[PDB]
Amino acid sequence: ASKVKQDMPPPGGYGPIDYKRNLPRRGLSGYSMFAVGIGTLLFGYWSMMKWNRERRRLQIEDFEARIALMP
Amino acid sequence: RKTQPYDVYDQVEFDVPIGSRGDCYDRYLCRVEEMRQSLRIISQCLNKMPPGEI
Repeated sequence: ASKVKQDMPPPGGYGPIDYKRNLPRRGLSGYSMFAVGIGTLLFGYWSMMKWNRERRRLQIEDFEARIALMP
Repeated sequence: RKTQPYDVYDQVEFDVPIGSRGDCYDRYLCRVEEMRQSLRIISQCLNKMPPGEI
């Protein structure tokens, strides 16, 4: 003869439940990304310039060794 | 559920997603938003469960 016991919601109420779309912005601006890309390209160009000039000098040296040995 | 409610659907609140182009993408967006609205309805049903016989 005890009290009625049934599955029921708790005293007061259940906590609020989220349902709305949540997609944060989470990114840099286009200007920053373009600037970083162009800077990387320029740095690579200058490094390649130095290395290619050094390689040209090395090729000239090897060709001169061949010229010395040819006769 | 809004125009001809049957059980207790007149006692819950939700929105109806509407598309504007009539293509697959709009129907996909409608179904995602319907999942969100049914989460809303489930919350309301959880809060308002009454006692009594079944």
